[PDB]
Amino acid sequence: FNPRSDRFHTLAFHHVELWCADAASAAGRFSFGLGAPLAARSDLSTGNSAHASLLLRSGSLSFLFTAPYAHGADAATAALPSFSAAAARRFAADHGLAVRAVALRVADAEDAFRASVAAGARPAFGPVDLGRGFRLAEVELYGDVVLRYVSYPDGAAGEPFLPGFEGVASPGAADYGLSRFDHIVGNVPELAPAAAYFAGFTGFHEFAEFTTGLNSMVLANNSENVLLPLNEPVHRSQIQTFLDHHGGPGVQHMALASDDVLRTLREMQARSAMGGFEFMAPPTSDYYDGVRRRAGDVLTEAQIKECQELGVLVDRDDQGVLLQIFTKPVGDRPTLFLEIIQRIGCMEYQKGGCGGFGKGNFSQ
Amino acid sequence: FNPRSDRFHTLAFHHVELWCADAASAAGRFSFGLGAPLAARSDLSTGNSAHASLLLRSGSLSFLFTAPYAHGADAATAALPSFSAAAARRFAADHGLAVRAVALRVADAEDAFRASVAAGARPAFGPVDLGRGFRLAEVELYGDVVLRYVSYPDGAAGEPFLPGFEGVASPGAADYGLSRFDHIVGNVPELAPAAAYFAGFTGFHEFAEFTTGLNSMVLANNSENVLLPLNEPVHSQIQTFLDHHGGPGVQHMALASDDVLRTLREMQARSAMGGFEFMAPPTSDYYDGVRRRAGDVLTEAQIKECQELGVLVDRDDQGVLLQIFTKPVGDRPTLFLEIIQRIGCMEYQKGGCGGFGKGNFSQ
Ligand SMILES: Cc1cccc(C)c1-n1c(=O)c2cc(C(=O)C3=C(O)CCCC3=O)ccc2n(C)c1=O
Ligand SMILES: Cc1cccc(C)c1-n1c(=O)c2cc(C(=O)C3=C(O)CCCC3=O)ccc2n(C)c1=O
Ligand SMILES: [Co+2]
Ligand SMILES: [Co+2]
Repeated sequence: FNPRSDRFHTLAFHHVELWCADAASAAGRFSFGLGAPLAARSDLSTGNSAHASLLLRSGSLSFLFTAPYAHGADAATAALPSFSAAAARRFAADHGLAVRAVALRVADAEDAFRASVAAGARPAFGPVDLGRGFRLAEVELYGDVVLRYVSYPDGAAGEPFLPGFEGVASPGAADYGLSRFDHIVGNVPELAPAAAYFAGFTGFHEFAEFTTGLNSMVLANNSENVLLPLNEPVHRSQIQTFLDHHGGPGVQHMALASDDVLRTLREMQARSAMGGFEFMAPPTSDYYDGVRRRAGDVLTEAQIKECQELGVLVDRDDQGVLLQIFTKPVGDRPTLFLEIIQRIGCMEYQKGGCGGFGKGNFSQ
Repeated sequence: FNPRSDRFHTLAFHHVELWCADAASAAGRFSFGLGAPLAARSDLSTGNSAHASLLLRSGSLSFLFTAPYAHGADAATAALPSFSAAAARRFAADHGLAVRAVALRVADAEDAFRASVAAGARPAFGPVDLGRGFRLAEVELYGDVVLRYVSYPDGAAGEPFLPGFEGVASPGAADYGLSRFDHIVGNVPELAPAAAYFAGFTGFHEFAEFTTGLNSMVLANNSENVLLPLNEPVHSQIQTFLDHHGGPGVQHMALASDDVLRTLREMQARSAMGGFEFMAPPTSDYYDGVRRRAGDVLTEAQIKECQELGVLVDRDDQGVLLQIFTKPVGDRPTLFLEIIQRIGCMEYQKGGCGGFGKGNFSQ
């Protein structure tokens, strides 16, 4: 059942912004670890004396890393009008490396902002004109994470990012096959008030529910190409550990999709030792006898063999299979981690959520 | 002239520690950018809930990256007893990614501390025993940068780093040939008072002085294997550092390799995908000058490779310096790196062989 109850036209994921201690360090390591070359910048070298922002890109995946300058800063040169230097300094201290903004492209950032706050959204940054048709607004998502709306005409899709961001070419830099954001998951202490608030102001509909040490709900836009789950603890748990160390609600993981995840993972795992991302240790060997039974009709024996070699997990639902693997936490604290995935099947384009989210795997 | 006036036995550089709000990002990028595999850690996984510390090593070169935990942090579990979460949070807000500690191995950290403050050093952390014979002490160097003394018996050497740190094996991880710290440079608004204070409490002796716009003074220990220069601006690149850093601090660290061109080939191969960028190569007429000045030391092939990589060549009395500088290593136009090789002065190699690049201010 899809009621298509979006209160505003929600087109797709646009970017994720991490407010960093040092944007050069975080973007540099993520570039190497993910195979996502630098694609745009706004900083002192482009006339922005308020914040340093670096935009990494792989396929349609856009990661924005932003840090505040401390001295000589003219707040009027910020390419992101919502930026506040003291808020970013506090944010990095409160959390370590952490997602500040989940950004969706909407038909009209002002219309989405107005509809959101009328339906209970706590305003974060009222809509502004970024220039030549670009609009931006923010509302509170959970904790100190904001849901950012950006809008611009389709004819502007050739531009690097947002006004004020200069493009950066990547001639001698190829990617590792990461193609798109699939889902972004938040942890909250109480799912029911947080889901009621968030689904309430967006009109996003329940896509999936898993109850089980967590209770989870997946919220989706009309087309279900925007997937934004929320988790709560039950009652020591993985969700509570996050909340304690993080200091509040926050983004727990971002799932990044590839059309060939085994090839992507071989490249990422070659980088782990020297400063890329380490991955969770592979399951016991009997896990993959299970994979042969549950998915041996759609995965070849060789593919399952590669899955075992690289440690990837396999789950399946009705007519779809999910390959997934998780990184260890990507900052200092046991909080944020990444999920790298491939979805197989549900070609009806591919229907969102094909293969589910890995519920079958929590018996590791 | 070397008066060998050290107030305490100063053995060698031991490590440099950067304070950060995010150690994992900085140590991650430095690891593949410089080719320094992770070699030790102290954090939640080792029983330390106060700070997360990552130790990168390449040869004798050791970089420590430390960030405070924010919630449920028990300061009493810190592996670094001088660590203070409140001071580290202030440090990151004030400076961004920046050097906090320049650490020297001394014969006895307690004696080095006592003799220093007796000679005017502003104390920063009184000497403490870390166990297994390790002692640690800190005095103020300039601004918020401390000079850290560490001492331990030579039968300890095989310990990963300091007590409380757990080794990281990094299975088949390879370095890019960086082998040791050559010198570490601080910027200050006024050279004469800063040097009077610093040379005063250490007994380090003046090794060289230069005028560019900057005035500089190199201080050295007795053996001259520890080189700690200071710059002031001329009333500028130095003032831009002070403005954006918020005060005095470490401007650059020079990292030596026994084969800098091979090292730089590996570092520059990492630039496009998140490694460090380097200052652009000088124009071809500069390298005609290198041929005139250094054709008795470098081959034509080396000079052509220097040009390809952008490395600068300078020379003093019977020594040659090969050096190249990175762009700033973080967001702010503050800290940067110098990658070098020294050629000649084999009498081991005499410290400071070939100078610091005073010639290279014309290119
Ligand atoms: C990575 C890790 C570290 C330490 C402890 C644990 C449980 C895990 N961990 C996961 O966090 C995990 C998450 C999902 C999944 O991504 C999904 C949530 O289950 C709720 C719905 C939406 C979201 O997409 C699936 C499988 C998982 N598995 C199997 C796993 O082991
Ligand atoms: C890298 C960069 C960026 C923007 C502006 C400039 C001047 C530079 N820059 C340097 O900072 C630089 C520093 C030294 C040198 O390392 C040395 C100082 O000259 C004083 C003595 C101790 C110290 O070790 C030598 C050559 C240099 N050159 C050639 C150079 O261009
Ligand atoms: Co997931
Ligand atoms: Co130098």
